[PDB]
Amino acid sequence: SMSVKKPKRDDSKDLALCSMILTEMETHEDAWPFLLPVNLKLVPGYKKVIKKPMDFSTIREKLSSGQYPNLETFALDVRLVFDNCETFNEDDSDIGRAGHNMRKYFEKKWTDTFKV
Ligand SMILES: COc1ccc(SCC(=O)Nc2c3c(nn2C)CCC3)cc1
Repeated sequence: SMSVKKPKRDDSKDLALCSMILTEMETHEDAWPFLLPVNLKLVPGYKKVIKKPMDFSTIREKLSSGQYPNLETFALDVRLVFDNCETFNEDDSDIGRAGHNMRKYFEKKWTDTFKV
């Protein structure tokens, strides 16, 4: 509360670490469904069903221009990619299984990096 400060973690490395984690995402072999925005004019239903589209390149752009206030908001956008993926794709599909794989990869890097 006012004048009652909780100890807070050093966050000066956060931007560098999120960038590294995102680079590992981008270079994973199953990252191809998520490297670029879903083409809303070639994929039927996507714009109507998916209210907040998100992809790695957009996350990279936002990270490079100071649009994430904290690492939490960064993880929110990453999770959004895989949540949109689950919403639209069957679990057995190539894209659908990619998102499960890629989600697990991220959450392990997230834990290993910030909960270490
Ligand atoms: C020409 O066929 C293509 C297949 C995959 C891609 S990759 C960009 C992309 O749209 N990925 C994606 C999709 C869905 N979810 N996600 C994440 C539903 C269907 C498409 C581009 C062209």
